[PDB]
Amino acid sequence: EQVFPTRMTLGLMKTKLKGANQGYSLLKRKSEALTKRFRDITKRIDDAKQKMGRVMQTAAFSLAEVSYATGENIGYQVQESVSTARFKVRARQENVSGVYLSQFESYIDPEINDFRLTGLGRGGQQVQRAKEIYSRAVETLVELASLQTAFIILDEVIKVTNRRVNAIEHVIIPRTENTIAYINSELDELDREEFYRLKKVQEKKQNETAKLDAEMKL
Amino acid sequence: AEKRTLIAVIADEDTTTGLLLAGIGQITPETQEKNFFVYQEGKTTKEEITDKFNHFTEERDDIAILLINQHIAENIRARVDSFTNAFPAILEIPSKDHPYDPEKDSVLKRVRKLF
Amino acid sequence: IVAAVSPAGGDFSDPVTTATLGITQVFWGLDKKLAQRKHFPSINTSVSYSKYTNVLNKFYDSNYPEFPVLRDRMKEILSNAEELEQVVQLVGKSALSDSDKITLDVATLIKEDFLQQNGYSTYDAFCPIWKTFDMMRAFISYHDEAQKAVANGANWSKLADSTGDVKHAVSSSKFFEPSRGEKEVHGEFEKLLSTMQERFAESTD
Repeated sequence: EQVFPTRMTLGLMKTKLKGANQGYSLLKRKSEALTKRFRDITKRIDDAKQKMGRVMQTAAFSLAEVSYATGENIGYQVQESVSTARFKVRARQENVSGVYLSQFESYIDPEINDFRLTGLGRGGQQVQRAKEIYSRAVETLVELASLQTAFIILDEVIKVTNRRVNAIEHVIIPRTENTIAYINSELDELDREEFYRLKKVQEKKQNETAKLDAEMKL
Repeated sequence: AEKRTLIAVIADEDTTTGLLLAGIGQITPETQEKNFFVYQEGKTTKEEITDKFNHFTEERDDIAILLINQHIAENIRARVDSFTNAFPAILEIPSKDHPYDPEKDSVLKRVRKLF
Repeated sequence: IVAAVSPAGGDFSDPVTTATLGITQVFWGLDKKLAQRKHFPSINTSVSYSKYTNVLNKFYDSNYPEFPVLRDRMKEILSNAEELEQVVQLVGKSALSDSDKITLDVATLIKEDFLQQNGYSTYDAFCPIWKTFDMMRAFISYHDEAQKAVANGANWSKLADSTGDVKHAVSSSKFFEPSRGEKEVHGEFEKLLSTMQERFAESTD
């Protein structure tokens, strides 16, 4: 079902059909290989979402009860004092199934977080208490985003592969099969005419020899 | 990209102070830009949230992860839903003064289909 | 006798080829692709044969007792190449192991610097038998050394950079003109092989 050829290129279409079938067979399983991890990470993210939504509030409460033990504002000094970063991130690579995945590594740098904000004499110790709670919470929160990134990438890849498999299955194989059938019919069409020509020649020859021999009897 | 190092925060002070206390942020004097846009309840409008979201996502290559309160995202909820890219790793952080619901997430919206 | 047939379209369906294939002892088929890329001489190693490969070992062993096993190794490497070709094209080279990319990049090296030859030059117009044997041994040794290096544990992506010039030397091995003699090429090949072995030994650290 294309621009119909009629030559002896039947073998070419046959090889193309094997190639398409092989590609379909391989991709139909490469899809499921990634679908497994998609199913896994979906639950891994969903279950932990609410757990984190609650533990973060727990840590926020832990610091809130600390913020007024010294009986004074801490935020105004905090938002200016912070000038060094420790809980930054790094791009970690992990080809799960031959697919790139830039994951996040919690680049923890526990040597400094904010300089000269303790020891004033009323609240230095108190802030040192709930701070590590956030130090742990942020590291825990890094992994949720690390999983969301993989979720999005995996969704994209599975979508494209499944789309390609459907296209190949539905609008490639039948076209080639129709082409093969057409060429197969054409070959027999030519064979019939060749046979008929030879038959006519044989008829002429036998009639001529019958005439000659029936004449030579006398 | 390896520039995905800095962390973005658009949240109330009660959380921002503690986050900076943990050492996540700093001051960037090269632009005099903090790693966050502080939030004031009943004093900050919604256009500021959208502008800072766009600035952090499509104008700053430094941000790798963005933390935004549920109520703040509510002001740009449509903007957050419309934008879906892997680079910024947008995350609707739980918000202080509000018991966060782990079901308002724009990211989780796609999780809510095809279980 | 050395006949010659003209493929009238299909190089296997014409009755002349069918008749000849039943009585001939050797066959050197023609492939359109190596011609289209202008790859000379263009003969198809997938469909061709030489039934005399058995009776020749009596001469080989008295002359070059290693030639047959080297031929078998080369043939199997080449075959594995095209066997992986379909999967690597339909999916893309992103999940291949480190011992397989070696096979790919050695098959390409062989296909480009061993089976490629131009008779319109002076260095390579009539390659003798000893030169061919030496080149063949060198290629097999290089492949085995790369496989060993990955087996002992090393990412080939960087091992290729570390080795480097030993990949170029073999690719230039096809320039030792026979006019130099017969021993003055054998010495060069010996030193090349020794240098390759030492380079692979020292690059694992």
